Amino acid sequence: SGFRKMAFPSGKVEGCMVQVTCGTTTLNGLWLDDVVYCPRHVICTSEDMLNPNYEDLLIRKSNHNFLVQAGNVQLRVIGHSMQNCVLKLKVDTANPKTPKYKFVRIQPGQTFSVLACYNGSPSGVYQCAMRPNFTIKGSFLNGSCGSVGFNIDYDCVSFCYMHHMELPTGVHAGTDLEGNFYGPFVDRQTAQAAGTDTTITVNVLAWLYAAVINGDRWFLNRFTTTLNDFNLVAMKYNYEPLTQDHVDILGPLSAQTGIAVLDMCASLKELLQNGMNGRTILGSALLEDEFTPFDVVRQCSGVT
Amino acid sequence: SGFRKMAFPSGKVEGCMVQVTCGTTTLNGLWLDDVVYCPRHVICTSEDMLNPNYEDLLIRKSNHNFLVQAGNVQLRVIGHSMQNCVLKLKVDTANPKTPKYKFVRIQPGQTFSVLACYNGSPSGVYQCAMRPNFTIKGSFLNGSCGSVGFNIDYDCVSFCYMHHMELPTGVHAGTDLEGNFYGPFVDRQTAQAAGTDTTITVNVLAWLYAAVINGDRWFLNRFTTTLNDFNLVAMKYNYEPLTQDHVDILGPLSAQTGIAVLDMCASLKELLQNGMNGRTILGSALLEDEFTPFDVVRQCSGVT
Ligand SMILES: O=C(Cc1cccc(Cl)c1)Nn1nnc2ccccc21
Ligand SMILES: O=C(Cc1cccc(Cl)c1)Nn1nnc2ccccc21
Repeated sequence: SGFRKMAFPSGKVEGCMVQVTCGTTTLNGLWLDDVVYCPRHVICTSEDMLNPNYEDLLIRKSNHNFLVQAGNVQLRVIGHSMQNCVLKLKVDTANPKTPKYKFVRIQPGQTFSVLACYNGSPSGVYQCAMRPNFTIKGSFLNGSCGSVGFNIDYDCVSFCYMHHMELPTGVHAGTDLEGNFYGPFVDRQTAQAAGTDTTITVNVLAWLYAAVINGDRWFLNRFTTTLNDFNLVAMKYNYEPLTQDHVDILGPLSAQTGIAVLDMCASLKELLQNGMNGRTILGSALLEDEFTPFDVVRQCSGVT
Repeated sequence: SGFRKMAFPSGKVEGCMVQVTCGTTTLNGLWLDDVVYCPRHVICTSEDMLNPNYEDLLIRKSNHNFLVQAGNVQLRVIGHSMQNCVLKLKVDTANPKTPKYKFVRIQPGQTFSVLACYNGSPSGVYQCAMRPNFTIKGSFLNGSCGSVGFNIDYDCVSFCYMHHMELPTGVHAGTDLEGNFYGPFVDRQTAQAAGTDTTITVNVLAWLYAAVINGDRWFLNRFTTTLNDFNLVAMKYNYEPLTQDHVDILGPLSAQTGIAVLDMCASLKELLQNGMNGRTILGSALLEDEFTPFDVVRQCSGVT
């Protein structure tokens, strides 16, 4: 028993972290096979960041301007290209520590581990969710750009995020590994609106199921509800509408606890309308939404 | 900016995890140099667990009964000994992935990362604290015994915990790497009292400093207090007494924020006496105590 914000073991990803430098700028890169991936803003100076023409800036750069260092070894850059907001630096040596990997564009509401890095060196690992408004609430300092988010399935690392920027609002934004930003963000120093975020309803239900599995059952009531009645409450409290697809994803948790999804919804409705009354659920005094139903099943079944 | 429960990069420890089997029982072991460390209850059957005489049970076991497997390779056991509550299995092969390491007995209130494992395979990593009552609030399932807790300093892994058991109360208990239990716990299937836990005051103050560094300042008031007046409030709310040593450990955070420690205490006193009024601090609706002042400095400075 017990329920924590658990991240994936980071070893497979730590062996991929490199340092990329272009002139004055130093950030993290991801070395997979003979390609080093990093945010394209590595080629900018602070003056360029206000409104960069990346095609023009990249043209004034040659292979020898990109310093790629893997620990102590300097990698030789034999090619460079821009794919959307990432730079792809072809190097002459394949990473001997390249694990089985995939590049995936995660859906909003899904979770992933972040390996925060500085100067190509890992500092820490934490679990977070892609918010419905395509931002992430991570922990990043200057130098962290190029740190990646990933999931692990058996021995396959699915890279899903690369960190690009922190907006003046404190939100964190970045791209998939093909350089496409999640959300409406652009890699330029301009004020950017993130847009209204919502609570991931299916994730809060999954966490309520984790609470039931872990002995916290105070919030369980003698009531039930319908999807339409529940969604009226969800709309009022800026929660995502619960669909039959979400009910189906919750199936394993419903089967494990013997508590119908709509009965769990009724508990959530009373929790939204009355609050927690100063009580806690899994050590928290607020409804947690950064655990997917898969995260709960994995944590409560022991998937290695 | 941003503040998360960050764990250490786990790679160095993942390369040490092995599977130890003795008859029916399979748990995790830690392979460092030519020694595999694991909980001694690996030699027990369910009947033995009620009241085991470990010396007697270990006598009916020979080197060939301990099956140590590192991934796919079977390790050859050339020696066995019991050191307190751990079994030390001498093997004929030194772990080629042994990092620079130390065995340390952590103090209550300190934090460490846990790499949860099943069958010698890592599943996840999370940060937790050694509670003042020497229990940990982790996330463990059956098979997790032998999973370790550690801290990393530059390239040196300081192993501080090995998981042994979950008590009927849901608490998690274990030993340092010399087999000495943290707390009053014994490795036998008997009901055991954990004893009253307290909130780690110096950790809550460190987290209040993290909140100030990260823009959450609503809780800052026009008041100050003394150590004696604050400790009267701490005693009432089952908080550890704050000492001048704790004030000194908070020095870097006081210098970084320009907020005197006793001024931060006054905010904490009003927070304890009035609650949060439904508001949040760093995404939490309760006072967090599982971040040390060192954790805050590290997370807010980028120590890799
Ligand atoms: O924000 C930037 C640089 C930047 C500026 C303007 C546009 C772009 Cl694409 C990138 N770096 N980052 N990323 N996370 C950070 C956390 C703290 C301090 C700096 C941080
Ligand atoms: O508690 C035991 C076995 C045991 C029983 C009696 C005494 C001793 Cl020393 C050890 N294993 N563990 N450890 N964490 C667990 C979480 C869930 C299920 C089982 C778990």
